[PDB]
Amino acid sequence: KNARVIELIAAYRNRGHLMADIDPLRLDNTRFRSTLWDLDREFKQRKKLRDILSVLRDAYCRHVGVEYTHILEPEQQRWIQERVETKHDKPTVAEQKYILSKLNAAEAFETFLQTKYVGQKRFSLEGAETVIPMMDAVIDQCAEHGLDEVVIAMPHRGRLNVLANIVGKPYSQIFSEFDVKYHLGATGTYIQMFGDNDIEVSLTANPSHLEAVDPVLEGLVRAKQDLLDTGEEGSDNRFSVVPLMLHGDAAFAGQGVVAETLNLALLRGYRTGGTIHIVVNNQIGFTTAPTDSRSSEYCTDVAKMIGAPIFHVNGDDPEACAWVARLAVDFRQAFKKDVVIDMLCYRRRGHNEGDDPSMTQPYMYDVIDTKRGSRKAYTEALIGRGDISMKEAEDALRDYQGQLERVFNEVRELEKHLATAVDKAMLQRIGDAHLALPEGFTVHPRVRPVLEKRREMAYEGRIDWAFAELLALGSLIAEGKLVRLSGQDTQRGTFTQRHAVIVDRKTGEEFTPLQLLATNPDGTPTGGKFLVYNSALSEFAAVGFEYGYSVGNPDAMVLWEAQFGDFVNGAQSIIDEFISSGEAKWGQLSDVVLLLPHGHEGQGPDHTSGRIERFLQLWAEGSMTIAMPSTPANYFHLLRRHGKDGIQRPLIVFTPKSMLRNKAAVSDIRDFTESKFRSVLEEPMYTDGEGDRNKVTRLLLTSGKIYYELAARKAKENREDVAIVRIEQLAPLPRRRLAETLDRYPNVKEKFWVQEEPANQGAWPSFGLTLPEILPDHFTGLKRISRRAMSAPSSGSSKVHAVEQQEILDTAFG
Amino acid sequence: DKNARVIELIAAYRNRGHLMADIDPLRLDNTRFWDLDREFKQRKKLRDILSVLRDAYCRHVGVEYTHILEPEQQRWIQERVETKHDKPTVAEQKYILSKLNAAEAFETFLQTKYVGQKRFSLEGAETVIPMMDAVIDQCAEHGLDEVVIAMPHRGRLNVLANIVGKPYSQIFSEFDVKYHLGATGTYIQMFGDNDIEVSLTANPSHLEAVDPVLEGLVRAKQDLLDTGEEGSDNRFSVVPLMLHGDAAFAGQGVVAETLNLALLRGYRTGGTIHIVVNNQIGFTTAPTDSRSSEYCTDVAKMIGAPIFHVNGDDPEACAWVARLAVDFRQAFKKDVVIDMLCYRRRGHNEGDDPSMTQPYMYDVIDTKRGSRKAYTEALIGRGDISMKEAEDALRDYQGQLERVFNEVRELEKHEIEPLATAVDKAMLQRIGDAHLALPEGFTVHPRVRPVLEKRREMAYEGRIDWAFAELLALGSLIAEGKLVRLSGQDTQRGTFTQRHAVIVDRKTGEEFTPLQLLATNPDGTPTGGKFLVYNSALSEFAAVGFEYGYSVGNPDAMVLWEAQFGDFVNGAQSIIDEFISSGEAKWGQLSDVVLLLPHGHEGQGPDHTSGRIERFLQLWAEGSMTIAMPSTPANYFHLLRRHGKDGIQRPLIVFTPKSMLRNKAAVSDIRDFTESKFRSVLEEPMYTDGEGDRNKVTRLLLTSGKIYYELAARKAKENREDVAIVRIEQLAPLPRRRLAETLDRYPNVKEKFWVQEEPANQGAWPSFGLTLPEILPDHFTGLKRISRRAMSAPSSGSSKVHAVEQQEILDTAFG
Ligand SMILES: Cc1ncc(C[n+]2csc(CCOP(=O)(O)OP(=O)(O)O)c2C)c(N)n1
Ligand SMILES: Cc1ncc(C[n+]2csc(CCOP(=O)(O)OP(=O)(O)O)c2C)c(N)n1
Ligand SMILES: CCOP(=O)(O)C(=O)CCC(=O)O
Ligand SMILES: CCOP(=O)(O)C(=O)CCC(=O)O
Ligand SMILES: [Ca+2]
Ligand SMILES: [Ca+2]
Ligand SMILES: [Mg+2]
Ligand SMILES: [Mg+2]
Repeated sequence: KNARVIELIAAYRNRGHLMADIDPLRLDNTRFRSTLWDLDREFKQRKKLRDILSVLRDAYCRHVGVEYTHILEPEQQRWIQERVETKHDKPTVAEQKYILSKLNAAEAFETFLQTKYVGQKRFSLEGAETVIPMMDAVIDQCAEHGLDEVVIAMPHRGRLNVLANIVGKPYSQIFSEFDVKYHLGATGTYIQMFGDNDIEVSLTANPSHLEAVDPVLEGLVRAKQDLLDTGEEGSDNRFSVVPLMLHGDAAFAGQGVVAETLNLALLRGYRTGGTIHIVVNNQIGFTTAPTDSRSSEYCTDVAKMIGAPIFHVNGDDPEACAWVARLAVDFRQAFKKDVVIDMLCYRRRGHNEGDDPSMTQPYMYDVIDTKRGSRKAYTEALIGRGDISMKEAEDALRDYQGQLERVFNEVRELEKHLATAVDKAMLQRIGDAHLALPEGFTVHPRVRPVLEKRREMAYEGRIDWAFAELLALGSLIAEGKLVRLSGQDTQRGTFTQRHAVIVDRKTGEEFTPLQLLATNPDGTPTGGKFLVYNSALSEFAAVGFEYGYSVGNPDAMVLWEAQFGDFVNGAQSIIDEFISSGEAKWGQLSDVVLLLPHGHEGQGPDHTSGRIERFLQLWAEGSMTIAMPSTPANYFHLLRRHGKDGIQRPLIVFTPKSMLRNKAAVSDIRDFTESKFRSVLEEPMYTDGEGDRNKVTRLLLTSGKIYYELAARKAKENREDVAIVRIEQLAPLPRRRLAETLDRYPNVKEKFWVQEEPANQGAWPSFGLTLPEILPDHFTGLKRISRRAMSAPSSGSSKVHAVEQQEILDTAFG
Repeated sequence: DKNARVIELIAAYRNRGHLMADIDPLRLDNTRFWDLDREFKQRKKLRDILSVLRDAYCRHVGVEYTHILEPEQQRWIQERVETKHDKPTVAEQKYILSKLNAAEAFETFLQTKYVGQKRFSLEGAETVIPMMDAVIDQCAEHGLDEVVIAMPHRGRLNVLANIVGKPYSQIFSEFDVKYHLGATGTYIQMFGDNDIEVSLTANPSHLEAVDPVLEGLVRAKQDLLDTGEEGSDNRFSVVPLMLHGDAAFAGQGVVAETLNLALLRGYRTGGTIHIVVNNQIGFTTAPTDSRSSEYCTDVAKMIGAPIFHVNGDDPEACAWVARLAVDFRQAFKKDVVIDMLCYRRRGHNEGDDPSMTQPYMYDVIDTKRGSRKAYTEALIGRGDISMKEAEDALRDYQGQLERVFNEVRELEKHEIEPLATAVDKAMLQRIGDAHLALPEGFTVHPRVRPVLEKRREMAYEGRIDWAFAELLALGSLIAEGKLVRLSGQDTQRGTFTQRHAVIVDRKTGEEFTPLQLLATNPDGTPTGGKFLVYNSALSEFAAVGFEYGYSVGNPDAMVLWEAQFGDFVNGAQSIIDEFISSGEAKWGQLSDVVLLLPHGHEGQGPDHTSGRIERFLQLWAEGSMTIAMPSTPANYFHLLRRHGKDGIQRPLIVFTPKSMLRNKAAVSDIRDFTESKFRSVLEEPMYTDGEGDRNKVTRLLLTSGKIYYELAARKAKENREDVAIVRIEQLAPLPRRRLAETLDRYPNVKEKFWVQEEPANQGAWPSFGLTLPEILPDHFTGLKRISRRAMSAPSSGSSKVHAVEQQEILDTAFG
């Protein structure tokens, strides 16, 4: 008998959520449909079976379905158990009237939006208004914990309602010259109704691509947390900036970026101390039923991936919705982990203007047609329970009518009316930092020569690409800049070239040489910091996060590195929807850097190209900077210009692979100490040597590592009749610098654009069309030397690659 | 009190026993790890109850199943794991050893013979070979038809040799491309009398991107064998066997998207067997930087799949778990995940000393001896084999090592390498009548009834709109015996409420598919055709991957995927770049998949305007894809029929309309379907059928899409006989000959303009502006552009700015 009780308690805790009254439509009729003497007997604390069962039914089988026994941490399971398995105190009349007022403001907003304007049906929150008192309870509970800010990400459903009743934006600002408003960012201040605290509330900008903003929100919050010295990279572990992420039920289950973003939740380089997720689960996705949208019982089942607690709540019970919201914030504060709230509701109207939803879902919409909304239901529930009188119920209808009148009246009144060069001592300091090892630290025998070579390069020259990058980042940290660098195996570097973090051979303790530059020689801090991480095996969420991080902190130097540029197409939605276009669409600025290893080396179509042609196609004046530097010093100056120009614009860099170790691809100390970024580069024989520009009859225009191969052939045959000019900055085209350079070669009879990439790829599709237009006196008659047009970035054979590479060089000097 | 503690102890082992199981062959985490003779209620002693629990849940197998919501599935697993298992026979143990011998010999050979083969090494993970063998042998025991494998490149040539059964002469012929190619073979049971087909699908370097492609390929083969969801039997006799790495399984979103398809009526394959080669590393990255969960397989809890964590140094437990996984898949038609914990013996690649970034792990790996030597030693200790049998096993390894060196040596010396689309009027009338041939007692929605009546009207009288022309093309192909699979977001009804391929009973919710009536001939016999139309999940990457895979699985099928708006297809960029546009040239893998991308400047913003024509034209190379933007319903009909009947496997990219679906000028006559063909270049009807004079034309406007109707309306309003509008219907391959012949009919043309709605850096202009003056210098030298200004987004966010820009384009064209 005692064993049956223990099995019954476990059954309610594990599967009680399957029997809970969570659906306000009660569509599934089989949900509930599919000894007595022992009830008065006491069982081991000592309690009667009737009391054990009543607590279990109220906690797990009422309007809240709790999923938590999947959580591997026993202390988290106990925390939930203790707060859910108790006789809860009824809310005060003032708290109930406050919830009803939020519902009044929410429904008053929806009734206005549909009546006043045309084409607003797709943004309707009708049937889901209970999300407003729920979000209000989340933010109020965050203010109760004394937190600094709540940052919201959401799709467009009920967005202007969120702006008005959550962010607190006035109607004059919302409906000012009223489309793009459903995708813009916003900021406001939330003031507690019954408390004495206030909290900042912001909304991030987003495209129509559902869930794509999810990792952008995480990076944005993480950037704000690092600035406030809270969380993982802060003195306190309060994570005082809270991500509040809203979702639709079909999008939460079908979009892969959801799983990728959940996967970042506890990572040292990406954690935000837990996200509060709210799914507006209207049990439909346009015309699609949940059975065609997901292969699981709940739309939130993906969140079990990180052992997050899940709360399924009845959208027609705003008291349960507000209580679950406050419990979610308390769980997040206690364990610094994600909490998911599944709000079961409905979509009152069609998906859009041309939709009669009974065409595709007749059963659901015959049931929806009998529904009266949460505001009217909750008013009737408070009357029946005896919580409010008829006068209080009438004053609530008067509150609703007044909120409806105020928005119509306020909208009516609105309708009536810099050097990048550093000193030699700076290079030497960064060099010395690589040998300034902590006491008792054991360097790996293969890492030690890299550290010694860096000190050698800093004092004697012949600086390679990898060190030049760290010289740029190190000098920025010394000047007080925050530098965040991440990507797949980025601490060591894919080509074993970076060693930004070195690992103790005996203890595994990490040492970051560039972090020593965050302290001045006098011992005071510079204000700078180096945050370098190995990313998860993700492109979409990682690129999204880094973009979001640069929005959250515009003063930060943010760099994301692809393993190979070929894998950045996994993040195409972030590149297309945020990086390349965010400024023009929403006035949202980003200084994010994308490092894309690129080059034809015979390693196949997925280890050759970062697709230069695609980034050049996306580019428009002032949207991005696109570069492919050929020297370590020019890359150093490119990174320093980017971090110090005071302009928030993304930078796309096509970085080297074998050229990292090319002995000809090295720079002198003077290139770092007495120079600047050069958008156009000439051969050193004309600028520093004894070369004669007047002997040149053939001009080769190129970019990247193929320069060294072209220069080697020129030197081998003593070809004084041929000159090689490098275009370092691909976008914006350096028109003036290119014109001035070409004017120094007056006897040129033919010009050729030389590239490794196929004819339909690289810089030729854009340069071949733009150069004869922007500079007709210089590029009329410009011809192409490249690989043949291909459906892939390269051949799969290293043998075919070698033949094609030699064919390019022979054509250029033929 | 004592009896209650036993019940709580049983639950604890079932729920959390996997956290205490000896699953790591490296044992890196050191913190991981009188009532006995008393009988408890069947009646058994506590020592016997605890021994069953420890052996089942805390030995070399970690079982996760109490998260499964189905009680019958929890019960099935419980009953098979909580029993005194019969020890395998000496012959079965020897067979597992022979597979370890063959796998290890292969790996020693690859690293001694060739250069640059370190990154593909299966050393420390060789137990995946007897595990995969057990999966396929168990599938053959169930009398199944085929196992289709998808995997990354680690151990791929080893899989080809010891799983697929390819010979060394075929594997090492002209020996990196082989690490991505597809393969086919036959598996013959060692102890059984059954055989089963085994295939390997082609894939790019993009980890996990092949996952929905495999599901698609399997589903197409299942449909062909009349097995599964669209079959007569519930066997789902084609089994997907999907291999993964631990870092990629946790980090790539396409994994969750593909798991989300597992039980969907349009996408289910009756369960996938997943094998994660969990070497507890991702290049230089430790699992703590790769995932926010206890296990790399925790994403699979999303669909309530059972998960088995198994010690890679115990090949008996690995083989047993593999067979149990196949039995679970056969019983419940749902995914099973096997997490094989192992290690990576060598560096990730040639330039890696793995002790630089993971010194603790590789000091422990340096003391490891491999699963082959370990299992041989384990069989001696247990007394299962003798020293003579152990020496015979070592001789078997040597024999296998010699054979691969000899066969490749023998190879090196021998080898020297180091149609009309028009239908009859009766076909049109039949498709029209099918829309009104409703089942008995069916109640049509009052707003759907006029659409069905209008389709019968169009079929007999003409003025056929875009939406009906599409169904006329698909319907006629089904009548000719072709399988037609159409899917995408809200594709049954259509995003713009225009398709109604499936209609729903107003009173019962019963679905009716009018085009399915064309799968039966007028005499009552089947045509061999079928219409498979589905609403997809809210995915682009997995759904596009699936449809590409489906066309590979069945080359005779007509496969169409429809984007809600073309603007969202960039969510599937990896599939477009790595499979659709390039699969043929890279691997010789052909696909006839169709992508339908709603496109057009209508003032609905930058995410409801463009399918990015410029990106598809940039990806295109001769013979890779067909790219079209039809302007008329009849030309779209002929485009789809040419595509399905040309006998060529090549992807088709179609930029489809939105408001042009209801443009009353964008309709076609019956004769356009019955006495015509696809026209890559279209002239104005006034010159081909009317009284228009081509000799009066001095200005030629070249265009594509719906803007034609706006240009034609302005020409008619101002009676501009001096201006002609020529449409390029087929954007790629450029119809050079038809374009040249068309332009030659206008001898008094002094200026030519390419007119487009898209910004200057978008649409067809970036490629056409560079290609047309090169391929046709006598016709397009001096060709000028009329378009929107170059933009960082596909359009402005304002419908007001859109309207001003649209009018500006028309005024420039006639200015
Ligand atoms: C990535 C992406 N694919 C497709 C669309 C088109 N789309 C807009 S609304 C919708 C359905 C959304 O369903 P759900 O997530 O349940 O949200 P609801 O509209 O029901 O609030 C779709 C597919 C989109 N905006 N983003
Ligand atoms: C989508 C993608 N991003 C990046 C890479 C580069 N890459 C190749 S191997 C590797 C690590 C794979 O780790 P895991 O999944 O554990 O497999 P393992 O190599 O350990 O077998 C990475 C990131 C890739 N091939 N695909
Ligand atoms: C018609 C189906 O798509 P829509 O609802 O337009 C859609 O993409 C909603 C999301 C948005 O536009 O912000
Ligand atoms: C250096 C890390 O990347 P690689 O291992 O080259 C890689 O992409 C492995 C997957 C493949 O190439 O098939
Ligand atoms: Ca900048
Ligand atoms: Ca074809
Ligand atoms: Mg929904
Ligand atoms: Mg691995």
